[PDB]
Parts: sequence; structure tokens; C-alpha cells
Amino acid sequence: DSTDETPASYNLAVRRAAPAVVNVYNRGLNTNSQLEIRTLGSGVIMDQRGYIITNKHVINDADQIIVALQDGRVFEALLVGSDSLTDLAVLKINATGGLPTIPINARRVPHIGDVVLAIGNPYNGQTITQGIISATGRIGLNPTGRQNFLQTDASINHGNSGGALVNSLGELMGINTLSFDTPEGIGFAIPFQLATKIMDKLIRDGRVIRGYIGIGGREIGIDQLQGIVVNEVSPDGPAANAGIQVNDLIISVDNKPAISALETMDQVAEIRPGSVIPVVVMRDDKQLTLQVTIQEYPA
Amino acid sequence: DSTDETPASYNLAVRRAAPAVVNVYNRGLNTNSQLEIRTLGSGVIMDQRGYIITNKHVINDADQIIVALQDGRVFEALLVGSDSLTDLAVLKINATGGLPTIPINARRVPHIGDVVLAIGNPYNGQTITQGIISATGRIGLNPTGRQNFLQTDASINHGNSGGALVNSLGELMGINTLSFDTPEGIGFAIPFQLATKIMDKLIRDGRVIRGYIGIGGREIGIDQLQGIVVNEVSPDGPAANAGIQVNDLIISVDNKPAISALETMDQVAEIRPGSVIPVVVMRDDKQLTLQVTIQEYPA
Amino acid sequence: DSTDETPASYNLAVRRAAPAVVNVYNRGLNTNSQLEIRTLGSGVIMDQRGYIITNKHVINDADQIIVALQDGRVFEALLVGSDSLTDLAVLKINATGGLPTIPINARRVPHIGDVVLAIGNPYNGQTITQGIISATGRIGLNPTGRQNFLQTDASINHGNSGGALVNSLGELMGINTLSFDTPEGIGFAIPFQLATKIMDKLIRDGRVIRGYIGIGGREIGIDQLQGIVVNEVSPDGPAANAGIQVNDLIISVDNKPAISALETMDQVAEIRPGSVIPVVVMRDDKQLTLQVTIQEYPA
Repeated sequence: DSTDETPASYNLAVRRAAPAVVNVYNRGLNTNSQLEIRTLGSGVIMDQRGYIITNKHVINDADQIIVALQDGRVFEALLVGSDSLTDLAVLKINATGGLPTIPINARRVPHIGDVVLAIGNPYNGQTITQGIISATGRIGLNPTGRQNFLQTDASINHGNSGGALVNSLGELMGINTLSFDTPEGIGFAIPFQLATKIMDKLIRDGRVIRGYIGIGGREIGIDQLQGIVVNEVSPDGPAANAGIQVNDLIISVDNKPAISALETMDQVAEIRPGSVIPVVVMRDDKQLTLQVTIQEYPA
Repeated sequence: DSTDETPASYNLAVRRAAPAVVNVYNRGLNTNSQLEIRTLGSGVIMDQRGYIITNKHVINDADQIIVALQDGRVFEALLVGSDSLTDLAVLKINATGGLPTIPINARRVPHIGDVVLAIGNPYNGQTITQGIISATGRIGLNPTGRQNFLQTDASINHGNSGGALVNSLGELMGINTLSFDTPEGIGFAIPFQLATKIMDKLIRDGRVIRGYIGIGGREIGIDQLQGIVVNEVSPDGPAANAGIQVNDLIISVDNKPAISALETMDQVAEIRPGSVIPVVVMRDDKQLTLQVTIQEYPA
Repeated sequence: DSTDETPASYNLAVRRAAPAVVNVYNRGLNTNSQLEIRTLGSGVIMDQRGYIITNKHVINDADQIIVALQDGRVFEALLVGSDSLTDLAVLKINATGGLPTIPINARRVPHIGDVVLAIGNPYNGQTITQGIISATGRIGLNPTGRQNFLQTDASINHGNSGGALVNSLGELMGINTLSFDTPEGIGFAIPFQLATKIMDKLIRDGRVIRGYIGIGGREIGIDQLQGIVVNEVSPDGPAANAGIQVNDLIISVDNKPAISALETMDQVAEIRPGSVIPVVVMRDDKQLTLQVTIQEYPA
């Protein structure tokens, strides 16, 4: 008799998380009067100030943005900003009385093989899928990086895109992002540490400002010094203006040893334009320290 | 050393449930002699009288219906009836000696996030998939309702369609129904409480008879009385014949307060044609009680 | 507070298994100098001698085969042999110092419903998916058998094809094989006992040599003797040459009672060509013992 027994379930993560996952409506005004729904999507309430993360593609060209909570409350939202490269956008609502927020543990380290649920709220019940973390993502902002997504075999679709990816404790692991283009059975999410970083940037600047040094190049035992060889230098770029030349060997950027081309470019992307930084190079078996003014990455 | 350890497994649910999941063969007689297989599918033994649920689309246009059990027994089946809207059909076999039956717990409440296995028997080994309950279904019979399906990311395919969806205890959560048309990675099943209701109806009437009041309309703090405003009234329908008019406010149907358009229409669908029921409306700030004879929903 | 709690995870199986799952590169030499990558895939280190299993379709037409380990080591591989029917190939590398190997428990019985992870290493992080065993496979080598694959709803794709399928203990359940052609949501792997058998055969003969008796036919209470009726006999085949005729009833092959057409054909496939075996038949209610020289299955 199974009357006595308890079914295997992830319902606990759902109870803790789902209340913070909202419906997001993109509404157009036809010139008739009338209000019609252009598209629908999911979003996640990040804190008690009423900031919400959703997908950019859900809110593009909205005349009015409406947010609906599982508890019945309906709000008009303000668009704070968005980013095409990560397909994220931030909204703000003004709420009296408390808001449910997504559980976030900043100390939690995501592990490959961890169980995850992808929680949507397309029509408001909710659409929820289960899978594991297939690959952890990087949290870099360099525009050319392909590795800044968490991968999962939990199904990511129009139902749950823009909603929350959580572990079995209901802690946020990422923001679901539908792929418009990769292996069958693999979906993607923005890692939660990258998503909060992007939110903070949108809140202060209204957009994600990426740093640029204008250099292409590739990496060269412990007794050999690692570095990045300069393959090409962008005309009228920061490096070119500072006197950096092809075949230079970059051993240091802004006081950080340059041992990896990928790490150093994510490093530069975080540096605010107008910043003046030292870059140490090896040329003709001599050390040169050059002063470089960072610019904004070209569109 | 893993010699000592025990692999994570749902094999227990399989052992309890799978013996009641059968092969169903649709066989045509070409005029040659010969017996050929038109299509194959899964079915579920519901009780010891030998009643079986399968998909209608598996048994359509069968000259002969054959059922095969995991234990080797082969039976000829009688078609009791079917329903296009839920794609269910009921069969009956005459068996001497016991039959294996699907475990059913009528006290069990399905929860979103519960683990489920979708069990098929396409060729007789079996084809089994794993997922969770994404959304619980309604058990309504109103023909226009879209919400009467349980949703799951367990894979539902030609292998397991018509078979059993069970939790990790082997208890029946639904009947697998392949979608012929929704978000990628989502399949559907008839919730088990709706499936048993449909079976009981087919057994007594040979078809699912749905009640009809012939009314379109939408719902209007606790101090305000909820109701359904009548948008349109069907000509020569039950409501029209009873004297119900547009802009009437329906506050009560068959002694049940009408607070939701969806609940009241599922309510009417369960009422047998020929039934005479009271319907209370508000017209011109006055209460009117009208006597309505329910009819059968038009095809 | 979830700070104290532990997320549900299969990370243990990943830690035990993943280090033995390698990147396999198929490289062509264009006549320029240059070395270019024709295709990429996964492979599994089977033992400390440096034998590796991958897919045949990954190494077809390679000018050079390169293997890369999660720990950073890169090797040139020798192709030992392959088999089209199972899409397996074996490689060998020469390594100084230890190699990580896949955990194998030959005593472990795979069960339907067991949790499995499909581990790939397409670019070297790794691509990992989760599912269950849907159906256990046969380990037969008869070329016409359709049942020699393990089935799983763990996603099998270009990422993880040729890599390892393991249970939650990290024990090898099979080798992932991408299907180029079956129900949606079902993938396939070579059962691990069949995969090791194929590897041993490739190592001694350089190819999989299958036995052939040249007979078509089908099986006829315990008091009735089971047998295989001969439907057809191949001209100039082993059976024809030995004097076996249509309507003969095969009751014994190589001293094994013939109670199943499927079992007896897998039995014959394992017998080495040139072998002379007894085959007992019933003809005209008399027993005849015939001496048959096994041949190699025609391409």
C-alpha cells in the first residue's frame, strides 16, 4: 500500500520561488480608441524596491508594459534599460505593501549535475520544467565571448523564457533565455551572478557600458613567462594611440598579469571608458610601460 | 568502490505499474483471406472487470481490436465507446483468472514538481520516460475549455501515448495523450480523476453526454456581488426559451452561486439533458427566477 | 533559510566519470603546408593500456586522430578498428604515467527507471544531460537485430555522442550513439557489456567477425517440443551445403536447444568461421544430426 508513502517531488523549490515569477505583457495602442497584447513573457522580482528582470525581446516596442503577480496584483512597469547581447531588460514597479522576491544565495556555488527547475508564468498556473546544469557559464561581459551562458537540459521555451532557473532549494541559478538560432536538448540561461551585475549597471547607467582596448592577439612550464602577443592593433584605438605595436608581448594590464586572452578581455570590458591604465609590454627584450585611455566598445 | 552502493532509480514505480500497461493492436481485414496491423498503441487496465483505457485515434476504424499483456496473454477486445475531445476510448476484455490493474490512489493530490514516469508498451520491453508535473489540469467537460490537461516535460510520443503517467510510487496521475497540433518540451495527459469520470460515462451511456445552457458571457471587494453578465443568447437554446435576455446578470445556476464563467460552464456540462433547473438573474435591479430545461451541447 | 541545506545533485557521478571522457579530433591535411579540423567528438578511456572507444562516424577519413584530456594532456591516436553496424571504433594512445579510466562494474545489472547521465566533451567544460533507462538493450551481434541498443530519454546529441552513459554512481552503462535516422525524445547507447565485447574483438581481429549459418525461419505447453522451422535456405550457404532442407525443424544448434529464432541467430553470430558444429533437425518424424561449417556473414 502506497497510501503511507511520499512521492518524490521538487514542489518545495516551486513553493519558495514561483511567487516571485511574474507575467509580463507587451501592449500596443492601435489608434482605435484599443489595448491589444503584442506578446507575453515571464519576469523575476529581484528585490523589495520592485526591480524586475525579463527578456529584452519580450518588451521591445511596447507602448505600455504590464506586470501581473500570482497573488492577483497588477502593476504598470517602467523600463529601466536593456541589453541586446544578453537579451536582458530591467523593469521597475511601485508597490505598496510587500513584494515576493526570488530567493538568492550569493554564497552558493553552482555544480554541474545539480538539479534545476525552469519556472515560467506565461498565462498565469505556471509552466515548469526539470533538468540539470550541463555546463556552468562564465560571467564575462566581453562582446565576442561565447561562454557567458549556463547550459541546461531543462526545457527552455516561450512559456518560461525570462523566468527563473532555480535549484531544488529554490535558490536562483539563472535567468532563462530562449535561443533564436547548438546541440538538440540544450537550453541556456544567464548565470545569476552575471544577471545581477547587468541589473546594477542598467540601474546606474541605463545601459551596459563595455570597455575596449582595441587589441587582437593570442597567448604565447612555470619558468617561461606567459603573455599575450599582439596580432593586430585597431587604427585610432586606445592601444594604437598609446604606442602599442604588432608583435608586442603584453605581460600586464592594469596591474593584472596577462596569462589568458579570454580573462584579460573580460577584465578590460569591466573598465569604465575614460580610465587611464598602465599596460606593460615586452619589446626587443626590453620592458615598456604604456599609459592607455580606455574607450567604449564599438557597436 | 561503488560495489557497495545503490544507484538512484525509479524502478519501483515501473514494477508496480508497468504490468497493467498493455499493447493495443488495430487490425484490418483485407479481403485476401489476411490480418494486417493498421496501427499500434498503449492502453491501461483500470480494474478487475477488464475495462481498459486507450486513445481513440489508436482504435479508429478497427475491424478487430487485440490486447496483449506483458505476462503473455492475448485477448480480443470490445469497444465500449470513445470521445474525440479528450481522445480517450474504453475497451473491455473477458479474462479468466486475475488481471493486473493500475495502482490508483483517489486520495492523492498531484503537486506541481512531482516526478512522473510516462509508461508505454508499443511493441511489448516497454518505452518509459521521466519528467515532472509542469501544471495540474482541470477536470472539466465543457467543450471550449483549454485547461483540462495535465502538462509534463516527460516525453509523450507514439511509444507511450494511451499508456499510464505515474508518480514515483506507481500511482496513476493521468493517461498519456499525444498532441497532434504549444511550447517545445511540453506533453499532455488526461488527469486521472477526469479519465475515470469519462470511463464511467462511456460505460453507462456509450458516449460522453455534455450539458448545454446556450449562453455566452463574462464575469462582472466582497461587498459587491459577483455574477456573469449575459453577452449573447443562443436562438432556440435553453436560455432563450426560458426568457433570459442580453445584459441579464446571472447570480445563480442550479442553486450554485455563479462567481466564475469557467466554473459555471463546467457545472452545466455535467448536467444531464432534460433536467429542469432554476437560474436566478438580476434584471432592472429586480430578482427573477427562471426555469431552464438543459439540452445537449451541439456537435 | 536555505544556507544550511544541500541541493539535489548528480555531481558525484560527474566527478567519478568525466575525467575519463575525452575530446576526439578528426584532422585533415590540405596540401597547403595546414592542419584543419574535419569534425569533433567524444570518446571514453576504457583501461590503463590506453584503449579508447569513440564513434566510427567521428574518425572516418581522418588523416590524423588527436585525443585531448580534461587534465590538459594531448595525444596522437592509432586506429585499432571499427564497426559500421554499431558505429563504434577503438583507438590506442601511448601514455607515460597514469590515465584516468571510466568506472566499470561488471556485476551491476542495469534496471529500467535507473537515472543516467550522458557525458560529452565536445570542446573541452563538458556537455552533460540527464534521463533514465527507458529500455535495456540486448548484447547480440546478429546483423538483422533491432534490439541491441539501450534506450534513454537523456538527450543524445553531437555534444555527447561517443561519450559515456553512467548511472548516479558513475558506473558505465553504455556508449552514447547519435541516431542519424524512432519516437521523439528517445536516444540510444551501446550497452556496456556489448561495447566491451566489440572492443575485445577489434583488438584481436581488427574488425568484428560475425558467424553465419544461412537460414531463414520462425519458431513453431511444455510437453510440445519447441523448435525453428526452416522457411528458406541460402544457396551455397553452410546449411545448404550440409544438407538442410526447407520444412526441417531445427531443435538444436551447437548443443544448445533452439527455442527462439532470435537467441539462436545471436548464438551463431558469435561462432567463428571455419567452425564445424552439430545441428540436429526433425525430418519426417526422424532425427538427423548434420555437420555444418560456419561461414562469415555476407556484407
